[PDB]
Amino acid sequence: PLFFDLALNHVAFPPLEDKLAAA
Amino acid sequence: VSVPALWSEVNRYGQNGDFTRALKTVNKILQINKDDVTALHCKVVCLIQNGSFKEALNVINTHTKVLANNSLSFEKAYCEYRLNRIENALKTIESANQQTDKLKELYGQVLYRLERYDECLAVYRDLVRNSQDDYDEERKTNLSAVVAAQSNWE
Ligand code: NA
Repeated sequence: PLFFDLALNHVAFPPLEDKLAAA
Repeated sequence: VSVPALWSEVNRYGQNGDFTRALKTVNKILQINKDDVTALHCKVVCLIQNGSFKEALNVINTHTKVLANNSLSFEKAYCEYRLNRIENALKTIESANQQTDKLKELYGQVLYRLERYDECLAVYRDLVRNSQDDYDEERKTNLSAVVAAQSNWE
């Protein structure tokens, strides 16, 4: 009966370690 | 103050779910590095998280060249989907440079909205079989909802 928007759970920042390191 | 320090704040706010503050910080980074792909990607995520789907889509569509093959196809399709542009969302998914689990998740939802229930079921069976998260019971509920929608017709 319910249908979940599970795609919303995947809306997330990409990996940031390169930006944190100023690579 | 420095760009790497701003990124430190972006990460902290994002990890804590403060997309409002992350967005303010990301916008400061974009003032310094206007076509930073990672910053544009983060901005789009913040906007979606705060329900600004038109604004997020506008970021993507005004940076098409810069975002080539980091096209943000998932986010673009997601925004189109939330703006009830389901055919557009389908097209965006199908023309994505690289297929991913999140794209497949959205694809299942798009097919459900398009009432393409047979292919939808196949997508969800696949997602349940190959999952690595805590959402399998929710996916099974989606599977059951799809079959319920089909039952209406017989
Ligand atoms: Na789903």
